[PDB]
Amino acid sequence: KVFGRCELAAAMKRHGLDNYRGYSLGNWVCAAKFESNFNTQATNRNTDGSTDYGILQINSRWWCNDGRTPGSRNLCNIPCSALLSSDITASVNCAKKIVSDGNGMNAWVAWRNRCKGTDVQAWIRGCRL
Repeated sequence: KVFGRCELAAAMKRHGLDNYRGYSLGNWVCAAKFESNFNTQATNRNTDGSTDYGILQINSRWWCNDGRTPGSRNLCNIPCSALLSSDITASVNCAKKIVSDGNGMNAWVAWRNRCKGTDVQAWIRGCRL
């Protein structure tokens, strides 16, 4: 599913991400934009042999099981295929673990390259929220 920007922003707010761990909703929308371009089906195979899944590009080395990643753990306790669905619940619940794991939103490399320290309040513009 490819979300619309405010459609995703509403979905995320409904799942408790606005100011979660002090991070504005705009931070979350900016990261999903630069991680997956709002597409729930996006995957990236890394050289690691790991793959990033879904709208927030969660990695299979630590967070979800895809059964092809050497030395993977499954900290979110889900199959990585569940992170490819049109409903964002599984992705958001896992992202809530990842953001509290100790590097805040620095865990998403596209957030730190394109969103960190910018006016992220621009990503929520025109969203009736």
